[PDB]
Parts: sequence; structure tokens; C-alpha cells
Amino acid sequence: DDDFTAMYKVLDVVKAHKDSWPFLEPVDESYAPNYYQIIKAPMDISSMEKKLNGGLYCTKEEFVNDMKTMFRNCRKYNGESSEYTKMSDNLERCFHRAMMKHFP
Ligand code: NA
Ligand code: NA
Ligand code: NA
Ligand code: NA
Repeated sequence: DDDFTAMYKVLDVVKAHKDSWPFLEPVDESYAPNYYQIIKAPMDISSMEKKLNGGLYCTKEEFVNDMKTMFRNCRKYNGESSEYTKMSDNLERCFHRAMMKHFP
């Protein structure tokens, strides 16, 4: 399996996880005051999908970095005890499991 197919499958697993929904689309600032002032490099699953479909990823590392940035953004904006941070931790473990399966 080539890296890009592997990436597609990983994104599929992450999307399928019960806690993916806050991460599926770009953040709507109407429900996240000052989000784009606080977060330097926003990232979401649909954007990763589109980069992958548009062949904009050069390497596995770029893909992984977008995923990790997405989770860091969440933790930074929402705080440790937040519902969204709980979800980000579950989803990051989902990501890790998926990576081990599809990048063995
Ligand atoms: Na930031
Ligand atoms: Na919060
Ligand atoms: Na786990
Ligand atoms: Na899972």
C-alpha cells in the first residue's frame, strides 16, 4: 500500500470514531470567540481530506503534522478539563491505532 492510500484509510478510521464530529469541518468562530486570533494554524479533517484528494501532501510526516496540529489547537483553545479536549485525547489514540494498522 502506498503512503497516500494509507493516509486515506487512516482518515477514514478517524472520521468514523464517535468523537470526531467537532473536528470534521473548519471551526465556525460564531461558536468559538477569538478562535482565529488564538490559533495560528487551524486544521480540520475535511481540510486534510481535501489536501489528500488534491495531492497536496508530499510526505507522511506532513500528514501526521496536520493531525497533531489539529489536536494541539483543540487543547490550546479549549483547556484541559473541556469536553472537546477529552474528545481530542480519545481521537488522538484512535489516530495512533489507525497509524499502526495502516503504516505497520
Ligand atoms: Na497556535
Ligand atoms: Na473551554
Ligand atoms: Na488506545
Ligand atoms: Na477506533
